[PDB]
Amino acid sequence: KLDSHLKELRDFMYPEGNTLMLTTPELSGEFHQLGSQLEKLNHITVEILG
Amino acid sequence: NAEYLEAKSNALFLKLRMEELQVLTDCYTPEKVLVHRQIRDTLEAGVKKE
Amino acid sequence: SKTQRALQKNTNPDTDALLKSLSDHYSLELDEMVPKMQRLIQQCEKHQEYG
Repeated sequence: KLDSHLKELRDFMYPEGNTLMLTTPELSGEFHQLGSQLEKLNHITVEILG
Repeated sequence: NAEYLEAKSNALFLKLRMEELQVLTDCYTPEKVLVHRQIRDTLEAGVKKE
Repeated sequence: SKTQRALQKNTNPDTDALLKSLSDHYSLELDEMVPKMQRLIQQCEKHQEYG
């Protein structure tokens, strides 16, 4: 039982086997993409104000 | 992080919309709106006759 | 008996309850947070066109 619980909890916390998964990978991608799009919008806003 | 990116997106957009409306007020003074109306009415009379 | 006492001290939360809480949290991020971020991405793209 201890071996099973350890294995199930480890497989959920380490889905790629080697890295502790703290954030949902889908959500981490969306944060990076929104960050990039907002940096472009800021550039357009600075250019027009200039 | 999600709330911060949302607030920054909205603030950038409202700044852009504010500067557009300020250019439109600087463009269309009451004296110019009167002249634009005379030009419109002369053009519409031309379009109708032709 | 030492091992069962150690299991009883560590058991708040239970492993099945923790796995369920982890699965429910993962589903909540996919159903609510991901489609909120995608809407904000599409709004940013429309605001770039409005530029």
